[PDB]
Amino acid sequence: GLFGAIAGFIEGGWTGMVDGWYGYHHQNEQGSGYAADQKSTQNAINGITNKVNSVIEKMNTQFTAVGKEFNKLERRMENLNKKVDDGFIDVWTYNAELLVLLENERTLDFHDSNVKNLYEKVKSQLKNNAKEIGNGCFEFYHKCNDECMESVKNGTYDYPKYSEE
Amino acid sequence: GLFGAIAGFIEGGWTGMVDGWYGYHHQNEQGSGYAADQKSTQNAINGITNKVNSVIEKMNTQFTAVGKEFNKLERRMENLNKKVDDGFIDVWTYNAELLVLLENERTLDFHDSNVKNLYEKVKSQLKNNAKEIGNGCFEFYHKCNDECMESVKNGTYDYPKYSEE
Amino acid sequence: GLFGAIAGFIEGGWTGMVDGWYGYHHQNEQGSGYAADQKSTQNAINGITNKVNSVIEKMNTQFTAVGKEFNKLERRMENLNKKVDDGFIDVWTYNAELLVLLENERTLDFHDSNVKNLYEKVKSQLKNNAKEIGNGCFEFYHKCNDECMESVKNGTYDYPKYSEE
Amino acid sequence: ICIGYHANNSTDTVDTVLEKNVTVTHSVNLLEDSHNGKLCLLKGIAPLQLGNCSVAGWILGNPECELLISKESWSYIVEKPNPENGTCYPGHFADYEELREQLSSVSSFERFEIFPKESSWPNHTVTGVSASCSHNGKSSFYKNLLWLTGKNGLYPNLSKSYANNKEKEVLVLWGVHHPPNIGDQRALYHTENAYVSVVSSHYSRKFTPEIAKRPKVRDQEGRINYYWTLLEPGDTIIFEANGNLIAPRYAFALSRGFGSGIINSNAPMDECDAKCQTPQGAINSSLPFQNVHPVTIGECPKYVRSAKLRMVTGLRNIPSI
Amino acid sequence: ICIGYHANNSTDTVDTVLEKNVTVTHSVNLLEDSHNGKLCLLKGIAPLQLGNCSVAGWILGNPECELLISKESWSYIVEKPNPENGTCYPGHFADYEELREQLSSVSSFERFEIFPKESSWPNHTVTGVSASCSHNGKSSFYKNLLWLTGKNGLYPNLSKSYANNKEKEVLVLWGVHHPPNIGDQRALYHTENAYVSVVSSHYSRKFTPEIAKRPKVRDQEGRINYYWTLLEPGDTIIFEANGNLIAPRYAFALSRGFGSGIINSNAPMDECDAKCQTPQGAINSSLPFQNVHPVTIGECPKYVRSAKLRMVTGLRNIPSI
Amino acid sequence: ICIGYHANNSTDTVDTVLEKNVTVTHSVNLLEDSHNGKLCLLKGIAPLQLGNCSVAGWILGNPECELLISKESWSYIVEKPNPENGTCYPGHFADYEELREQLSSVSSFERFEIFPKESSWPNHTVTGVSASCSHNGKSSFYKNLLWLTGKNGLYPNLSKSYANNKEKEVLVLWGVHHPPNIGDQRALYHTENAYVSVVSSHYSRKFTPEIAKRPKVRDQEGRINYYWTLLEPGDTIIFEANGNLIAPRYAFALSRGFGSGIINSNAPMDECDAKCQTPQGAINSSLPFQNVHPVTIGECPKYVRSAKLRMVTGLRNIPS
Ligand SMILES: *[C@@H]1O[C@H](CO)[C@@H](O[C@@H]2O[C@H](CO)[C@@H](O[C@@H]3O[C@H](CO[C@H]4O[C@H](CO)[C@@H](O)[C@H](O)[C@@H]4O)[C@@H](O)[C@H](O[C@H]4O[C@H](CO)[C@@H](O)[C@H](O)[C@@H]4O[C@@H]4O[C@H](CO)[C@@H](O)[C@H](O)[C@H]4NC(C)=O)[C@@H]3O)[C@H](O)[C@H]2NC(C)=O)[C@H](O)[C@H]1NC(C)=O
Ligand SMILES: *[C@@H]1O[C@H](CO)[C@@H](O[C@@H]2O[C@H](CO)[C@@H](O[C@@H]3O[C@H](CO[C@H]4O[C@H](CO)[C@@H](O)[C@H](O)[C@@H]4O)[C@@H](O)[C@H](O[C@H]4O[C@H](CO)[C@@H](O)[C@H](O)[C@@H]4O[C@@H]4O[C@H](CO)[C@@H](O)[C@H](O)[C@H]4NC(C)=O)[C@@H]3O)[C@H](O)[C@H]2NC(C)=O)[C@H](O)[C@H]1NC(C)=O
Ligand SMILES: *[C@@H]1O[C@H](CO)[C@@H](O[C@@H]2O[C@H](CO)[C@@H](O[C@@H]3O[C@H](CO[C@H]4O[C@H](CO)[C@@H](O)[C@H](O)[C@@H]4O)[C@@H](O)[C@H](O[C@H]4O[C@H](CO)[C@@H](O)[C@H](O)[C@@H]4O[C@@H]4O[C@H](CO)[C@@H](O)[C@H](O)[C@H]4NC(C)=O)[C@@H]3O)[C@H](O)[C@H]2NC(C)=O)[C@H](O)[C@H]1NC(C)=O
Ligand SMILES: *[C@@H]1O[C@H](CO)[C@@H](O[C@@H]2O[C@H](CO)[C@@H](O[C@@H]3O[C@H](CO)[C@@H](O)[C@H](O[C@H]4O[C@H](CO)[C@@H](O)[C@H](O)[C@@H]4O[C@@H]4O[C@H](CO)[C@@H](O)[C@H](O)[C@H]4NC(C)=O)[C@@H]3O)[C@H](O)[C@H]2NC(C)=O)[C@H](O)[C@H]1NC(C)=O
Ligand SMILES: *[C@@H]1O[C@H](CO)[C@@H](O[C@@H]2O[C@H](CO)[C@@H](O[C@@H]3O[C@H](CO)[C@@H](O)[C@H](O[C@H]4O[C@H](CO)[C@@H](O)[C@H](O)[C@@H]4O)[C@@H]3O)[C@H](O)[C@H]2NC(C)=O)[C@H](O)[C@H]1NC(C)=O
Ligand SMILES: *[C@@H]1O[C@H](CO)[C@@H](O[C@@H]2O[C@H](CO)[C@@H](O[C@@H]3O[C@H](CO)[C@@H](O)[C@H](O[C@H]4O[C@H](CO)[C@@H](O)[C@H](O)[C@@H]4O)[C@@H]3O)[C@H](O)[C@H]2NC(C)=O)[C@H](O)[C@H]1NC(C)=O
Ligand SMILES: *[C@@H]1O[C@H](CO)[C@@H](O)[C@H](O)[C@H]1NC(C)=O
Ligand SMILES: *[C@@H]1O[C@H](CO)[C@@H](O)[C@H](O)[C@H]1NC(C)=O
Ligand SMILES: *[C@@H]1O[C@H](CO)[C@@H](O)[C@H](O)[C@H]1NC(C)=O
Ligand SMILES: *[C@@H]1O[C@H](CO)[C@@H](O)[C@H](O)[C@H]1NC(C)=O
Ligand SMILES: *[C@@H]1O[C@H](CO)[C@@H](O)[C@H](O)[C@H]1NC(C)=O
Ligand SMILES: *[C@@H]1O[C@H](CO)[C@@H](O)[C@H](O)[C@H]1NC(C)=O
Ligand SMILES: *[C@@H]1O[C@H](CO)[C@@H](O)[C@H](O)[C@H]1NC(C)=O
Ligand SMILES: *[C@@H]1O[C@H](CO)[C@@H](O)[C@H](O)[C@H]1NC(C)=O
Ligand SMILES: *[C@@H]1O[C@H](CO)[C@@H](O)[C@H](O)[C@H]1NC(C)=O
Ligand SMILES: *[C@@H]1O[C@H](CO)[C@@H](O)[C@H](O)[C@H]1NC(C)=O
Ligand SMILES: [Zn+2]
Ligand SMILES: [Zn+2]
Repeated sequence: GLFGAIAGFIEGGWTGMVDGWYGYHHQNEQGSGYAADQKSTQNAINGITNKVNSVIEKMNTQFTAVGKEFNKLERRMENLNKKVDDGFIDVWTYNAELLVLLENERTLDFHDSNVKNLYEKVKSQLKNNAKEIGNGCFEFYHKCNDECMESVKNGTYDYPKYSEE
Repeated sequence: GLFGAIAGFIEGGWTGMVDGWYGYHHQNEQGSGYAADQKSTQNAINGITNKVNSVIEKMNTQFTAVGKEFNKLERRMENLNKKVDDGFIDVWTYNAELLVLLENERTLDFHDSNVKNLYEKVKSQLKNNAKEIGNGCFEFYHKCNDECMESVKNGTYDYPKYSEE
Repeated sequence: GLFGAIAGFIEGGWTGMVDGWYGYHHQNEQGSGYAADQKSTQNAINGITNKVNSVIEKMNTQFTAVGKEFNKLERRMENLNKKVDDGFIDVWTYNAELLVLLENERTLDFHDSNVKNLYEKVKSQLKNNAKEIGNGCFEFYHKCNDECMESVKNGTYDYPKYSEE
Repeated sequence: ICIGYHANNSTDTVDTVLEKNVTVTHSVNLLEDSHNGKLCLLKGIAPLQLGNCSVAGWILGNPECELLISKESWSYIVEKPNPENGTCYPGHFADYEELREQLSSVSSFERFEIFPKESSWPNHTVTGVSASCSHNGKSSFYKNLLWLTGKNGLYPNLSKSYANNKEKEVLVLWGVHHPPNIGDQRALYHTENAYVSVVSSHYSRKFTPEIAKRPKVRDQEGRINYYWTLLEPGDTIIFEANGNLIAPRYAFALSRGFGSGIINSNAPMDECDAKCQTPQGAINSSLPFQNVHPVTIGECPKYVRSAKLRMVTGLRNIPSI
Repeated sequence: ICIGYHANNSTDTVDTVLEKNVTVTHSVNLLEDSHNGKLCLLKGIAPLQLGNCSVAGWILGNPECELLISKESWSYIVEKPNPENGTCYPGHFADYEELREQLSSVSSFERFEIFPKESSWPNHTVTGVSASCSHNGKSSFYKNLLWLTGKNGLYPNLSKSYANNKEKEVLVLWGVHHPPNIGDQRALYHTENAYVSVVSSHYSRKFTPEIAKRPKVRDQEGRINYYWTLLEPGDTIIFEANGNLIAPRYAFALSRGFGSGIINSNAPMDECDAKCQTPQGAINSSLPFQNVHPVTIGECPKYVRSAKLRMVTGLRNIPSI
Repeated sequence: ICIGYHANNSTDTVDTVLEKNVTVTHSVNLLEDSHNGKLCLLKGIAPLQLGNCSVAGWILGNPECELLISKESWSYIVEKPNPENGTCYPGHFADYEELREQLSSVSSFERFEIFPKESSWPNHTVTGVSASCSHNGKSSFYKNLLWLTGKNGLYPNLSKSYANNKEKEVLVLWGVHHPPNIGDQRALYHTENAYVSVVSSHYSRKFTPEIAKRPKVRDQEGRINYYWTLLEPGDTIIFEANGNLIAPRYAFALSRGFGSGIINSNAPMDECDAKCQTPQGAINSSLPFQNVHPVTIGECPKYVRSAKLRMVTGLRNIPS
């Protein structure tokens, strides 16, 4: 949507992947599987948990507020009272609804950034070491095993390129 | 602005292009012109129509709101009435002005995202098929006719790259 | 954060750099140092000054608001005054606190965009003239002196590529 | 093949968060600024136009409000800020401001003569008017109240009752009169103690006349205090007095409704129809905000003090290569 | 190696600024909609359940409110929307709504016999009841006030004083009786003048009987107006009267406290220990908002008219391997 | 060439969404917390500092309020929470809280003697005081009201009128006395019925004395109920009475103005020329929010309960 990852050049998610929000789907000769990311997931969890906690924190608990019973020569004070009660309800409803609505697009795009930020740091690591297909995938000229695979999160590479050109 | 497309690496807009917000200006030997995009355009109108309507929805019509006319011995109650009526007008005036102010930067950046999202998806299609000049244009190695050019909307290319090195 | 530059592929700021928010650290034979950028920096200062000023502007100065002194038989009106006084302070507190909280993230994301947008416009400048290490740095194969290096502000290059492939 | 964006010559100014005066391709005035300039109707129904009368006069029936007595249904009420008719006989209108608010709820009237002038008071003179309450050159009095006086040098004990069979609340109005001399009190009512009792099942009050000299208002040294109460279905109201009672002649059976109000306006009336009315003029409401007036009637956009409320929809405009 | 994102079976619909109906992996309801349905306790302490009585009847001692006289502590008060047991003997309740707001702060009572029935009024008969205030088949009277009558054809000048030594404000109530005939007045108090003085250091009022025929309510033509005042620690209240004084019998030493209130609710009582109580039911308050009722008791979520308030936490859901 | 961003030694913490304790290079206070601690002036004009008197005692002239009688202009009013000088002689102050609001609007006075002590009441004694209103060791009374008493065994019918030719609204105060005994009533005014009439063109009220035994407040068993009304330019006010009238002596031609108010404060007076004043102190207002006090006078920042209001201007700070 706002960033090009979701529904853009990576048009989908993987039901197979659990244990995190982001990760990889390696298709190796030594087995395949959905190894879910760790650093970017828990970092996103920290942020959204703070988002939520930081949103309800800003909302005081409504302590006792009860009706007021005005008299027959008090229609005016009765209407003014209702004008206040309704006016504040109106303000808190709008403040509440307008916050989730606006903050929803921001939360979704936040994940968009996290994924697009993960698409890099790997395109940036595999500078000339892998083929970039426009579906969010990388074809290794390497036959990268389960040792260098966990070495895409970090890396002190057997860097020399072997020819496939 | 937030993304580099508008007023950034595409320093101007095209008065020539109508029929949409984004599009292309192909320079082929079989004629040039401003073929305006459709998919990203109608998709963007949907969202801005949603934003606007989802914003005015959150504003219930007023209704009859009338003065209260107090007597010479009800000065306190008069100020409290003036304090409520004015206090609410302020909360709504501020909110309304602050809403368009904040949400305008969001909409402008949204078009930026949409344009930058369209500058991609063509670099993703023309992998080795053209020279990328940073003015939002692509000079082709191919002699892409007015048949494959409209195949930039999707792309089922007679792909083999021709050398121009 | 939202963009990949700050705390991302550029893991820090430079204490050495003063005189601006963004800039460069050239490693030349004619001396090195932290040359602070000018165009994007003042542009960010302009934007941040309006944010602040456009935000305090939306806050009309509180004029005389004093207690109201009810008598022994006006508890209802006494509470109503408190309900109005508090209900509104609650609204202004939330509006004030929630504004800095959300717009602070926008400001950081705003700076992130500017640095990442500055990382571009140079990749668009140094199209094929330097090796990009994903650390926000460029080692030139060129021997760009402090004359062409000061030409990263504009760029009129002794363009020929040197064989380095 | 090139990637770019649309542009036109539009001069639509917009204030963004990092830049003011931002020109944009498309936008929309989210705030209503223009108004009709006239007092229009409200979904077809017309408002109660009080003219030179104040609520005080219309509900008491200031003879100079000859023309307001017909209208008995309405969408809203218009009052001149300083209406020249009202009371006309000096005094206090007990709870005036509440009664205004009572009628602000009313959607229709049925004015009826609770105590018909003719046949309600035999043995009591009912032919009483004042130069202070003059209409068409002649001295008059309110159309809805009635001034009872001694008849044949006698003000016999008074007891008149009304029981509410209108199955609507009946706004009962009456008043008490205060002479300046002891002579006027004695010459008019034939007693100096003078009681005035008004008792319902929800209202009871005993009135007694206070005689004293007062500053001349409307060339009158006396005063007439104006009271009133709503009488719920089934209830009865009993008026008893030894003198000084301005008896009720006409009262009103109220039908309550939603959305009416009292507004002050100098704007003229037309035949235009409108969903929203303000003292300034009608408003053709389609926007959520407006800034012509905080007072509003009907279905209107929420009022704000703002001037622009622009809200861009498109993107930046960059013509000329 | 491919980079992608999580997905689940979640059907959680959510609304964004540019898109409605967005299904997502994870979210939070953020708004309380379900409630307990019953009037529960509040952090253990139970509410003063008024039953068929109104505050007027509870605090005056409507004999039919026999069972409420015991309870002297509570977290909150509940009143039926239409309580049929109150001022059994008709009259005006001076500032009733204010006394209600007074009691909303009280957290505890100390009902005590200010003027003991036996020994407070020798020389005045106090065995006076009315069929309007009938309790258990026999006519009765309010348990907290007391009806002083003539004894042996005399209503001697009355004077009873009380000094507040309770170190708390004393809610004193009293009433004045207005006979319908002159006959009942002379037969009951043996005088037609009849004064009633009630004096504090901060309260003074002289009451006088306005005798008149009124519509019979609870088949009664007379009336009793109910007055009251809080009496500050150290202050003394003096009652003097020539007749028509309905003397105070039991008073209340009020102890003020934090957030209590009077609510109208027809939900039944149960044994649940709710942290929040509303007229509709209790709420197990964890969410920041609520929409069951704007009236609330205890520590509760902010009330809003909203229906959804979802707030996604996860991301877009795109299944199908 | 490397592209990067600035950083400094700043310890400026900021709370953003999704991350607390976020250090940043630059920010702005956005919330005023410090205050002057003293009662300042208001764009030069000084406040009506009432001392031990309550507004009731100030406007009625509690003789112990001698010094407040001079000042006739002020920017705001300051009152002690529990001032022991006010209605020195017990009685009720009719609409007292409202008269506070009326005066809270007032910006200037013209104190003048509506009914001069000498010559206003011949045939009536005016030399009457109460130990309740004692000043400087001697029994006294209010400076602005006047106690009419019977003279030579007679309290003849009273009737006085006043015409507002002051082209400003004139606040008239008066009182009605209720003796505790019928003995005191007969010896003081020489009659037992006793009416007291007060009539303006839009104000009328007849007071009658309720004699009864009451608890002694300020060692007095009697009471004086205090009334007052506004008299518009042109209006005349008519006083009639048979006895028990606490007559007006000094009245006030009121001048209305813009935002003034009454505040409660123990803060001292200073010579500072502050633009905003609160019970706690003055505020050197430049920020949009503040949290020193909800009570405020003049052009001031909106009061909020907040503690922080950080608002970053720079970017994240990352040394090392
Ligand atoms: C609200 O309150 C005001 C009163 O304060 C009232 O306005 C006036 O209403 C009266 C009617 O009661 C108008 O007064 C005069 O009535 C005469 C009748 O006119 C004829 O009309 C037809 C056909 O010929 C017949 O129905 C009828 O029988 C008559 O044949 C008319 O002759 C008067 O004309 C002018 O003559 C003199 C000159 O000195 C003057 O006294 C009048 O006031 C009026 O003078 C001024 O001249 C011009 C031209 O008229 C005008 O521009 C100017 O405004 C006039 N004066 C002022 C002060 O503005 C006249 O019609 C009178 O016009 C109404 N207006 C004013 C301002 O007095 C309202 O009707 C009340 N509204 C209600 C109750 O709804
Ligand atoms: C608020 O106000 C009302 C009235 O004050 C009150 O509730 C209604 O009326 C009575 C209370 O006076 C309710 O209960 C009654 O109980 C009696 C008999 O039951 C026993 O009660 C005690 C304890 O067990 C002992 O004395 C002894 O054990 C009794 O036997 C009796 O008064 C009622 O019995 C029937 O007969 C009466 C005539 O005497 C008749 O009028 C009733 O209608 C009733 O018929 C029953 O109707 C109900 C309706 O469904 C139901 O019980 C059943 O269908 C009928 N009986 C049988 C055996 O099948 C009665 O049981 C009465 O229930 C209340 N009515 C309603 C609709 O609630 C409230 O309690 C008051 N609240 C307060 C004061 O807080
Ligand atoms: C303007 O404002 C000033 C204040 O700046 C005010 O002056 C004060 O006036 C009050 C009286 O209203 C004075 O208080 C009195 O103090 C007297 C002496 O102090 C005794 O108590 C203390 C503490 O225990 C001891 O240290 C000391 O040795 C004394 O024992 C005292 O005599 C007064 O008490 C009673 O005396 C008179 C008549 O004799 C009578 O009013 C009462 O009997 C009174 O009160 C009694 O006690 C309680 C009060 O708590 C009361 O409830 C009870 O009913 C009373 N008892 C009886 C039997 O009825 C009184 O306490 C004070 O000293 C004055 N000066 C100062 C500097 O405070 C002026 O009066 C004001 N001028 C105006 C308005 O014109
Ligand atoms: C405590 O609370 C209880 C409620 O639990 C109260 O009791 C209830 O309220 C009434 C008073 O006791 C009782 O109402 C009755 O309704 C019956 C309807 O037919 C009938 O028995 C009476 O109502 C009318 O009936 C006749 C018509 O044929 C009349 O002769 C009769 O007098 C009544 O008439 C008129 O009613 C209308 C009402 O619209 C009035 O406007 C008129 O004023 C009435 N006529 C006259 C001449 O005045 C009877 O009223 C009800 O039975 C009773 N019991 C219950 C269980 O509800 C207690 O009174 C209360 N006690 C306190 C507060 O001390
Ligand atoms: C319905 O409203 C009309 C006005 O729209 C109202 O009639 C007006 O009433 C006043 C008072 O009667 C008039 O104003 C007068 O002006 C004339 C001359 O221009 C003067 O004679 C009056 O002066 C006073 O005279 C003495 C000196 O002060 C006093 O002893 C005496 O009490 C007078 O007040 C006064 O200044 C005005 O002319 C009329 N007419 C109009 C057209 O305004 C009418 O009374 C209202 N209806 C009812 C039933 O009262
Ligand atoms: C408010 O109320 C209080 C009491 O009701 C009152 O505080 C009092 O103020 C005055 C003046 O500030 C004090 O009266 C003084 O008492 C002492 C001696 O005991 C001295 O300050 C004074 O004596 C000397 O001072 C001067 C010479 O330099 C001369 O004025 C004098 O002749 C003496 O030489 C004077 O007697 C009183 O003590 C205090 N009481 C306290 C503080 O408890 C205050 O004035 C009231 N404010 C008003 C009415 O505006
Ligand atoms: C007063 O009314 C009575 C009512 O019966 C009637 O006889 C007559 O009209 C009047 N009395 C007279 C005229 O004596
Ligand atoms: C008329 O009523 C008065 C007071 O209401 C009373 O004094 C007088 O006796 C009555 N006359 C009768 C009953 O004939
Ligand atoms: C009330 O009764 C009178 C009979 O005197 C009748 O004329 C009137 O129509 C009745 N009211 C209604 C609403 O029918
Ligand atoms: C103004 O009024 C109606 C009602 O809102 C509106 O629909 C219409 O477009 C406008 N024009 C006319 C002529 O009514
Ligand atoms: C919302 O989405 C749900 C699940 O995708 C679907 O069942 C429902 O039809 C949608 N409702 C709309 C679009 O109003
Ligand atoms: C009445 O009571 C008073 C005191 O309360 C007493 O003086 C008098 O003797 C009593 N009369 C009796 C007991 O008859
Ligand atoms: C409230 O009731 C029980 C006991 O606290 C708890 O298990 C339940 O989840 C709660 N209901 C809510 C939070 O809706
Ligand atoms: C940061 O640096 C300057 C001196 O270089 C100093 O004045 C300032 O106080 C320093 N702040 C710190 C160390 O927090
Ligand atoms: C929060 O405060 C500072 C930085 O703001 C730092 O010590 C750390 O992040 C937190 N405090 C502690 C004691 O860790
Ligand atoms: C006061 O006294 C004399 C009578 O002794 C009288 O003539 C004079 O007019 C009176 N003055 C008034 C009432 O102002
Ligand atoms: Zn019982
Ligand atoms: Zn002195």
